[PDB]
Amino acid sequence: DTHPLLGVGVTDPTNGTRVWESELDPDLLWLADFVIDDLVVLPGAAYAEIALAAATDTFAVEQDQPWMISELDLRQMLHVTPGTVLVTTLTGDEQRCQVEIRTRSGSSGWTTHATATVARAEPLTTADLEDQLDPDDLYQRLRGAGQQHGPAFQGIVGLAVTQAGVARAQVRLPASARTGSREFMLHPVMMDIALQTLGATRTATDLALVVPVRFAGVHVYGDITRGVRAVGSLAAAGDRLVGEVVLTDANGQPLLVVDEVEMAV
Amino acid sequence: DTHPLLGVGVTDPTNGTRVWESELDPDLLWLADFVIDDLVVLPGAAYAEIALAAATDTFAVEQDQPWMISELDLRQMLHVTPGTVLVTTLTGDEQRCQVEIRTRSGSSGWTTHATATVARAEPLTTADLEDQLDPDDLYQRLRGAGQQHGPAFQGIVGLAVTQAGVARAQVRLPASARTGSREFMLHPVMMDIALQTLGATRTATDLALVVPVRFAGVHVYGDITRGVRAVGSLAAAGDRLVGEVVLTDANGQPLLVVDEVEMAV
Ligand SMILES: C/C=C\C(=O)SCCNC(=O)CCNC(=O)[C@@H](O)C(C)(C)COP(=O)(O)OP(=O)(O)OC[C@H]1O[C@@H](n2cnc3c(N)ncnc32)[C@H](O)[C@@H]1OP(=O)(O)O
Ligand SMILES: C/C=C\C(=O)SCCNC(=O)CCNC(=O)[C@@H](O)C(C)(C)COP(=O)(O)OP(=O)(O)OC[C@H]1O[C@@H](n2cnc3c(N)ncnc32)[C@H](O)[C@@H]1OP(=O)(O)O
Repeated sequence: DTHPLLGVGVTDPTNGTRVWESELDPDLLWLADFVIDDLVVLPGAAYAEIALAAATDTFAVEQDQPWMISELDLRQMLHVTPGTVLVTTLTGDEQRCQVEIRTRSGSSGWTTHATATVARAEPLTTADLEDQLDPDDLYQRLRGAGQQHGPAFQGIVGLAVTQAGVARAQVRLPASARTGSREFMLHPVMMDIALQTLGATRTATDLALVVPVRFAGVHVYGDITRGVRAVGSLAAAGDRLVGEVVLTDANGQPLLVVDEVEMAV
Repeated sequence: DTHPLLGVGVTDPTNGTRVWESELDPDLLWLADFVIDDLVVLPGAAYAEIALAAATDTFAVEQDQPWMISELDLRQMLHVTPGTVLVTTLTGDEQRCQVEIRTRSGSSGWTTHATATVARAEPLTTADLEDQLDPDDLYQRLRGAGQQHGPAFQGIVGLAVTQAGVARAQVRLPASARTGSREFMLHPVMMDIALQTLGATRTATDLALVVPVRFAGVHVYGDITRGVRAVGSLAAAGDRLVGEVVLTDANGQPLLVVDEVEMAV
């Protein structure tokens, strides 16, 4: 009945802050599947998940998706070592607040990995010739570079890129990531699975590893597990690879809208 | 392995504070035995206990009694209602800090009951004719006024007052309060049991209910369960009934030193 990533938390009466602590491990669920150069890093998507549940455990809301993510900076990666404790802090109001996700050293030393801003949620054909692409080349490309994705993250079963740069991918939630997923507000693997569609976009498909540093405008409208198609596009600005993905269900309705996915090497 | 009164706690990284939360109940151990006018109030002694364990769970010390209590204000009593949550906050350093003990309303409203100051611990015959007194008159007196003590708090098995005002009492730890006592740093019933020796002092024994508001200089040197004698004395200053008790073991060595026990109606 407890969120395996946020952990239980209490409120600090001296100020207005609220803290959360959670035990992390490479054995926790699908964490082992994300790997950057043989290390169990934490996927960027996860932070967004934790940032939302914090506002949910703090405020009373009678909606299935009352929160949207405004800004999401990611300062340093998190090596998931055994016995790692994850510390989260919330501060603000129900219209808008702030969330910091840090890692604890001993008991009085911490290292922040992601600062966030959360607010209330908002309301909901010419020459794009697709060249059918093999996913096991991307995965291989991605893995080759140094991003050995795990089975639970191999959700792209089919994908192609248009003659303009936009990438279209048929995604699904593999069963290994389906274990213990009702506790989430926004699955962290899907959101990554939606993000890795940027590996097929034109600007990406000529650099022969890219990591997402900052997000902006992450909108959730429905349970994102019911998603089968993601449309990925990105541009560049020197070192500013800005992106934009959208995850939609069978009937074309939107589920996940990510306005800006600024990336870097 | 967890303190039943302090509860588990986590550290707030936004500031330097550390919070603790604990479930309280009238069914918890000997809590039901303390009663003020048919209500399960929390005994003053308990706060001192919680204030010490907070500094112990916060700082590394290789001593059996490294902390002493400097000041202990008690603002409002705590009606122990079922499902009551107790909130404790620590702030300061290992040489000297501050502790607040409050009660939580819902999740974001609190009421402080006792502020405290804690610091490092310090190093360790003429006309006093005693008139042997019956404890079951004091208890009756005390109960009569409106302080129906419980069995676990009936530790005074023999007491007398000298021809000057000082009260001497042979105290013991009843078995009903002996259940689950290794978890404490300073038993809260004993300290009360040492305090109720002030009910035999001269200034007290002519008012025919007194409550302790503020303490000062509470020194602990040993496990206070091994105590068999308490020497109680107090004076008055209008509404300022200042006291002083000391709990000693069999071989006369001191165990509990309370410099000031300012009381009021
Ligand atoms: C996908 C793989 C893993 C994941 O899923 S996690 C995804 C997100 N998390 C990450 O792994 C990225 C974490 N960090 C990085 O990789 C990124 O840092 C990075 C390693 C790229 C880039 O290194 P920097 O630390 O320099 O980048 P910053 O995050 O500090 O911000 C960019 C820029 O702004 C400046 N900046 C930003 N914030 C601050 C502050 N606070 N103070 C001073 N200066 C600042 C800083 O000088 C930086 O200079 P350059 O990056 O060299 O251009
Ligand atoms: C033994 C029975 C139960 C126990 O074991 S618990 C033992 C300790 N706990 C208690 O039950 C006592 C709790 N409270 C009381 O009983 C005590 O209040 C009391 C009910 C007596 C006395 O009432 P007060 O609230 O007035 O007393 P204070 O604690 O506020 O302090 C004394 C005095 O200083 C002033 N004061 C002190 N702190 C403040 C602040 N912060 N702001 C403004 N003014 C303040 C205040 O005006 C007070 O005026 P009087 O008491 O009327 O003389």
